[PDB]
Amino acid sequence: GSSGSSGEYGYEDLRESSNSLLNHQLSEIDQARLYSCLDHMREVLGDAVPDDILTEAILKHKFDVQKALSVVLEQDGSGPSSG
Repeated sequence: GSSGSSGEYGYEDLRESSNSLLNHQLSEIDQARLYSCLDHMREVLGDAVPDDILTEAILKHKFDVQKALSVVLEQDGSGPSSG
């Protein structure tokens, strides 16, 4: 957390995501949130929609189902319009 990776230069050195797996694993905290969120949006879109889609949406608003949904909804609703 504290004193880790910051600044432009730093990133450069790092060169691409140092570790993917780790990142993926995500911090237990976030994870609990992601899952606690995904699950939700899951029972909604998850029905047919996969996880990634939802997962992204979440990361699309740094964990914000309320938004991820409002967006995940307008995303599909976009198709059917006008008449």
